[PDB]
Amino acid sequence: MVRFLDGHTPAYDLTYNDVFVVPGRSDVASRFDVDLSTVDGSGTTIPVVVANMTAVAGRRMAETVARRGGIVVLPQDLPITAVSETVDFVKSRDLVVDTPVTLSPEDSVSDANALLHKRAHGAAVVVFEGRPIGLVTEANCAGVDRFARVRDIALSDFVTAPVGTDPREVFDLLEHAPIDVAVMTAPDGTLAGVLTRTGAIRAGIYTPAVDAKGRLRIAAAVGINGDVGAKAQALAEAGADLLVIDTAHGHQAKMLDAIKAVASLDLGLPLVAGNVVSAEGTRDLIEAGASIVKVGVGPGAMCTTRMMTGVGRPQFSAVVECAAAARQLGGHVWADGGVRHPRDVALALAAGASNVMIGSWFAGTYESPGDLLFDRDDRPYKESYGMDSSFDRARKGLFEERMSLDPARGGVEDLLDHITSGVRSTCTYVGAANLPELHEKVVLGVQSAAGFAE
Amino acid sequence: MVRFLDGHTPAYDLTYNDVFVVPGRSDVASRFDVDLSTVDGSGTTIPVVVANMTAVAGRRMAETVARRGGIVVLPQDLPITAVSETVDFVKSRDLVVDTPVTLSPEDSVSDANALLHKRAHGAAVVVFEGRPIGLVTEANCAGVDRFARVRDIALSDFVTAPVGTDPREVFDLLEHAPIDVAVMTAPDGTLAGVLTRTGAIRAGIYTPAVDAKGRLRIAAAVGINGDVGAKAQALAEAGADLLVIDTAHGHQAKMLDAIKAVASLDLGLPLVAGNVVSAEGTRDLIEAGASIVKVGVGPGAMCTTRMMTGVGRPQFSAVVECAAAARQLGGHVWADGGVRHPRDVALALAAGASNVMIGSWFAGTYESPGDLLFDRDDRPYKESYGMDSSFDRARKGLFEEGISTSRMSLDPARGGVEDLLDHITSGVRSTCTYVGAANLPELHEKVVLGVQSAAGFA
Amino acid sequence: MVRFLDGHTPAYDLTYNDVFVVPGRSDVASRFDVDLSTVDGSGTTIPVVVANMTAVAGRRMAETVARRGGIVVLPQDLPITAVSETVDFVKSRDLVVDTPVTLSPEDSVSDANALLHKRAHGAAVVVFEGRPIGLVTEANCAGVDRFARVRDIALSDFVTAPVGTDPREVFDLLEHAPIDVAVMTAPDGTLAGVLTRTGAIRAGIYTPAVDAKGRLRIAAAVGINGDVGAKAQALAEAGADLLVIDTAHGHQAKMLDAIKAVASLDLGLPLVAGNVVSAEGTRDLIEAGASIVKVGVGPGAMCTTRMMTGVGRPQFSAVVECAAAARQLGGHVWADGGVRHPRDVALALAAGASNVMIGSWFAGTYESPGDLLFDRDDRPYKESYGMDSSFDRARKGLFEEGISTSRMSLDPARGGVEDLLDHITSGVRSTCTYVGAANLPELHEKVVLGVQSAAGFA
Amino acid sequence: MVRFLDGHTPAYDLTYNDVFVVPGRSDVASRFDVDLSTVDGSGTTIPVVVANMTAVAGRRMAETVARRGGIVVLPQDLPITAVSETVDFVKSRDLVVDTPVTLSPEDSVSDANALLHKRAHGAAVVVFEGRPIGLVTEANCAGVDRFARVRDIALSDFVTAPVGTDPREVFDLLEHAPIDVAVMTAPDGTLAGVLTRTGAIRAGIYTPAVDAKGRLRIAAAVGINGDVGAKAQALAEAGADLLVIDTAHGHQAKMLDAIKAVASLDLGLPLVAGNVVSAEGTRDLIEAGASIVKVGVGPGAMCTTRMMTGVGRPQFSAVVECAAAARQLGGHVWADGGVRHPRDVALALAAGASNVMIGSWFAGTYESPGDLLFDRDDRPYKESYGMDSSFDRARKGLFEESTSRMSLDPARGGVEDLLDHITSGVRSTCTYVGAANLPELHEKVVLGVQSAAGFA
Repeated sequence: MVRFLDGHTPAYDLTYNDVFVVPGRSDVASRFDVDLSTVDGSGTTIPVVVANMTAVAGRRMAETVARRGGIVVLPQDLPITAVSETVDFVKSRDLVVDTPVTLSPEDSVSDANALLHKRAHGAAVVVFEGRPIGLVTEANCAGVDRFARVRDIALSDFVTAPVGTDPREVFDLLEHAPIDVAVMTAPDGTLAGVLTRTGAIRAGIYTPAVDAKGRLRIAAAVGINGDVGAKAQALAEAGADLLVIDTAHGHQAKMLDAIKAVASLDLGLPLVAGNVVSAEGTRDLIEAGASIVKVGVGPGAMCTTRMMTGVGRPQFSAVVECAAAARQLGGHVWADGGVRHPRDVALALAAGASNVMIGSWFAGTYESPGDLLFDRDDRPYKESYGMDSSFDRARKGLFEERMSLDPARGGVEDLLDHITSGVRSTCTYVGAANLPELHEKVVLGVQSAAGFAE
Repeated sequence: MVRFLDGHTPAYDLTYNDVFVVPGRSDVASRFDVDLSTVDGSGTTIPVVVANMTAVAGRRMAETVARRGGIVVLPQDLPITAVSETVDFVKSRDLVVDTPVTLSPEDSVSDANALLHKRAHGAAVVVFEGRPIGLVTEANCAGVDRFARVRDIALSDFVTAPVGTDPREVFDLLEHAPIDVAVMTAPDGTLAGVLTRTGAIRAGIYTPAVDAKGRLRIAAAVGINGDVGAKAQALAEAGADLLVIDTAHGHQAKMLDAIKAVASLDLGLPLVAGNVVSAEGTRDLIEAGASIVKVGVGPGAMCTTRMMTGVGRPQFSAVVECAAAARQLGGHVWADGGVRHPRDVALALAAGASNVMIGSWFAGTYESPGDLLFDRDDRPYKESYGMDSSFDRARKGLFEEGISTSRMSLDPARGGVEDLLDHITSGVRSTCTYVGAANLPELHEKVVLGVQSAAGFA
Repeated sequence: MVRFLDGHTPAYDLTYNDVFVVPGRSDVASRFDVDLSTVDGSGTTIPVVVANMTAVAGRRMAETVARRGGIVVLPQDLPITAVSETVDFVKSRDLVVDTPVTLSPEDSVSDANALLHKRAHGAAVVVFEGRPIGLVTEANCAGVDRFARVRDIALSDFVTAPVGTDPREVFDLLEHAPIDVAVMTAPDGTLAGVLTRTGAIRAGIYTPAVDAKGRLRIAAAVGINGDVGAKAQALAEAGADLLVIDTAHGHQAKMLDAIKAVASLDLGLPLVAGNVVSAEGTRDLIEAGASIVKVGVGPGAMCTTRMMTGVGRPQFSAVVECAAAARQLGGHVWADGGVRHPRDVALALAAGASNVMIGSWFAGTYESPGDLLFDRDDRPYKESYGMDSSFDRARKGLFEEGISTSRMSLDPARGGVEDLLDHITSGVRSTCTYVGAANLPELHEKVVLGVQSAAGFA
Repeated sequence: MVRFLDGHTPAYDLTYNDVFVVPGRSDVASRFDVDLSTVDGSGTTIPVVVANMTAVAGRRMAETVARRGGIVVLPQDLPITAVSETVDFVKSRDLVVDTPVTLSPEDSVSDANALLHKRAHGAAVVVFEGRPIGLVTEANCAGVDRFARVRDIALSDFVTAPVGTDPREVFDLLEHAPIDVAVMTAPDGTLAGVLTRTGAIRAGIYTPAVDAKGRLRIAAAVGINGDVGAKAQALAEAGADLLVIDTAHGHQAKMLDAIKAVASLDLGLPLVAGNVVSAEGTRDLIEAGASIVKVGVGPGAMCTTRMMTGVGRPQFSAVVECAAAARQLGGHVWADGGVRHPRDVALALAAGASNVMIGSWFAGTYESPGDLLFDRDDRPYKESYGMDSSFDRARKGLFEESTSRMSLDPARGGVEDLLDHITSGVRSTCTYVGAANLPELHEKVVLGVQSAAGFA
């Protein structure tokens, strides 16, 4: 249970704006003494899960996050081929070493210039017969004509070390380097991947998320429509480390049948069920065989679900209630309320959630599926696309209803530094050495609306 | 009664911003499985009533809304002759087939271009001796001089089907057509009306609201001044399906007298009374013979009524209370608190209101009485006019707000009222699937609500 | 006592934004059936008192308001000679007939054009040997040189009737007239004053506030510094109908002594005391001999007093508590919290105040002391000026807020204070019809209130 | 305990926006009759302590505030040499007479024009071999070339009176003077300092804060990192009148050890401890040997600490709780929530705090360490700078959040002007509750709670 200050007993449900964490006595020295590992069987070393939105979760996303301890859920109704290709792709990559943008000398500049923003490295590797011949920057593509081959503008001067080199060392070697990128080579000199000054420090801090075999973890999603038993079967055998059943209203007959369908197959994987804000719904979903319940519906007062239907629940209260009902049944809770700030993640955890799912916040990064554009003011933003009877399509569609990028820190690895830094500080304030202790030792209070006045 | 979460028991009354609906267990598959019919004796198949405001309710409003299942109340103190003409007109139209704008070749272009925005069809039908000779678009009237006859610019190429044709086919016939309008023809080849691709699907979903004789329903309103019995008599005998007695302050002797006056005549029509926010006022009006009580007074905290007198009530609590009082007396409540969002409609129904009266929200549509203008930014808006004894009027006008006529912005993408009704009914339908209700009574029985603070709006 | 809805019992004090009035059953036909008269011994026929601020209360203010039923308090520490001149000026004017701006033909245009906006009539009367020779409008001062004599531009065509003429006829005679002013003539043909079409209806509605002799009422203020008893005596013998002892903090030893000082003289006048928000202060002030207690301190959350000291009380709760303490001791309460809306006056009366003091709101009118200027956008505004050892003067000025004189915006449509009074009494009149009261005592007795949350303001 | 109106018992904790002070019966004539002295052993005659921020607290600051009765805490990890030089500098100055900007005839104009805004006097004193030869105004630096010697533009016409002259007289002499500055001369004619028309009135009002030796008081801060005993000893021996141990999270093991370390040395100075919002934390710090407890954490709802971690407490409710625990143990509480308004100081005192620490509010003043710049609109603002292991700088800095600037009020730009604004309000608060002093303010105060609707 979560403690509230004596006397604080609202006649209303609480949002993240309604509450505050009171610091207690703390024996925790520094943030680095905090274990952010999750016990929910997701195998994540940080309480961060990326949403099954098409705009957020691509190949590059799943890779980058898992390396740093998180996990990414792949969108439902995605072609099974594309899925299996992505799983094998990610599960095959290096734990400490990233995957740079590769360029053949035959490619154009417009290809080179557009591919540079697809990773946070700030440089592209030109590859010949599987060996690095040099690097490409935005500075190099500046004045060059769009259709010129990249062989002309390539800068062949860069730093190199063998794969498996001690990261502490790799940072010192990159110190005076004009480019922040270090190209990592296999024993035979072929390209392993790259590493940066900060990207090196990450390995020292973030523990990667791996499966039984030591491959980076990844997850995928499925709707309640069509054959649920079939899709879950296909997705599981494609190497998925976790499954997610997702729908708008998670407490409904079709969902309960769907969980039963997947539970019967006994795939031996953690199973996550759709969205509910109530304890009743949390029990009904776990009883149908879900291991983990994801919670949010209409969490914001002015959000589109709420303004349309009047339906929803304040997120703090919703997570607090559902997480408690889950612990009784020996299960866990995911917070699916949209999170734009680190305190959203910290509070979600303090309320008893084991993990927090992050949405379109992450669409504003290099690693998201969309292409990077620029507005009239030349500010960066990423843009993507959300794409059987002709008459029915119009009939169903009758009732049926980009994000800015931070120029300073544009990589998702930076957003995670921001998130984990805050959550680590939260733990030091309450005196917890980890997420289970956070839920135990946390003390909260209620504040009024008056504090938000100006 | 409506349930609230355990422990939520506020020291204040609640507005629509204070509450939220909590999803329960639901066996309802999709929105299409929900029955939006109302039991209050209004006969609407969707919980929407259009207000008796002069700006919103016209012939074109009454026709269009009733076809999709709502109903429109005509303004009070409207000329009795003018009423009957509107009544006979609406009752005479087609259930599945709309009414396009008609044009004789003798008419000017400036007339045709001003008539085009009076309906959502995007096309006008040119009629000769009661037969279609072609269509007119805004594209045709673009460069032609204002005073040219429309015979010159007419495009005689269009789509046609006999009246009574199965709508599913009609959608297919319009599939690749450059114009979204299909002209429907009578047995003798005369013009029945039109249908559009989207307009076809509506008939598939929305059930029209009809009377005993199978004619579209329409309603009218009456003031408490003068002879209420006579006005009510006349309107009733003019073909009105429902009556509305309307005044600012619904709880007062003159209103109770007005209702009895209408009730004694026993016109056998549903009777609705003026406006009240309390259980006492709701009982008093039903005892006077009102069938249905309309509720809102000064609903908004910053609205003109509240800022003027300090008087009003938060609408959710008002609806809850008044609706519970009506059920005991075996009667119903219409929510007249202004609705700008679907969730306003959803919550009113969840609070126990049988039907929801929709206000100036519908003034921003093609089908409303006003002419469509354009501002300095070339954004569309509709504008109408709110137009007495011997200079005594000046004495009375001194305390009167003296508010001149106003205009409302129009949504360019979806500018027809039928689009707004898609928006409204969609949300209400999702509300029901969220609570697990298959219909409006079930929404009221099974709904669970909770209270949130103001901090969530920060 | 004030009734609240069952269950509304907040853990906090209330502002006017916290509450709403619930309409009850009402037998009151129209607004005109409401008696706005006050029982506190002020003698006002409307619940409005104009503040003793230098920007607001001048000769023209005192005249215009008293005519329409209010009373104006003259600033404290005003020279006693100047006071007596103003009192005699006001008590000497006509009850039904206003006082026009007067012009001698010798006067310049710059004087004439600047004098025109000092009254709401929109025209000035040109006087020769005490007889009207014509009128001057703003249209007349347009092209004429600033220094030309006004004899050149005068329009000698206007409407005239004898003083004492029935107002109803005067409106009919002015019906088609190009100028809204009718010149009233004495028996000897000399100028008595003027009247307008609207100014005529006011007399039909507003009951003037008069003393025993039938003279318009007026009041004055006095500070707590120096000799209080002496200052009060002077003011009383100068013809002041009411006295006001005024200070920032009304609850302190020095304020109690001042009241004892004025009460001991037994001048037989209603006595008003400075400002407190508490029951305790309201007793102490009445016990010290105050007839009426004025209440507000730091009403606004963000106002300068609140932001400087952290001190104050939410006005609704302050008036309710203080009015309760006043009644028990057989006295009345003035609401001194700043009012920008009709509802502020209404909610104040409902809370139990006998009269409501209106502040700088009225400074934005023609009839206020300031000169009328215009900004870069040519929008009208009024501006006024707030004008012992220098070492101590510098010493006292050190902690002083040191706020220079301020100006207020003017509503172009209705700019005369009489128009603000129409706005206010209209709202207060409607509040009464909603609650079912025929008058202010009944308002306080029969009113029902409720509490609302902050969420409604989102 | 503090009284709240009957019926006010919120289900939530309160910020300053939540509460109001109710006026009681008052025997207090005028504001001047109110005694703002503090009993906490700080030795301040006004309840104002300047925060230990690098942007706020300089030499000039420590001097100006102590003279008017407050005290300034010097930043931690400041070089011990610089500290003693600053301490010896401040403790050496004059009680009634300020320290003007001094100029040698050899200094350039670009130096003089930049040196003029470092003090609020509006004039610089040109000094020759320790004697005044004249003054420099902004009007003098207008047309002169930046590199021309200042000997050329000097105005030798000014007002002079002996040091020790009665301030009222000094005010009259300055009455018709074109310059508001009066140069005060020592017995030998050398420059003692200056005094202005308003600065004179201040001496009549504000009582200076001094130590046993009659020297202006000053304080310093220390972190919990490294050797705490060592730093504290040196700072004490450097002439520091009061010590403050400061950290983000005040309730933790490392802090308790740090306080015990400084308490064991028995330096006989008032001791202040880092930041906590709870009664438990207030006791644990006092029990560890802290004399005074500083309280605030994440006081604002939208402030970075709260938006980052979700941690904090509404300040009013926090101070009330902590001060209650401190009074029981015979100790005191400082209000460390950042204050932008006089009402913040008054209410903090109403809550039982003996002193109120003022933050970056005072960085926007002439006397703060930064240089005074001007923006595109030519509006004044002050700007300063917040400047071991090579691998750790990258590792530790990963989780770490640059120097900031504050706008300056053109009307009132000196901190003494801010002190007039602040003490004016706090004084009225006391006259409103009827208290003649801060102990009486806490005793006699009545409060109430308001809703958010009032801010609409």
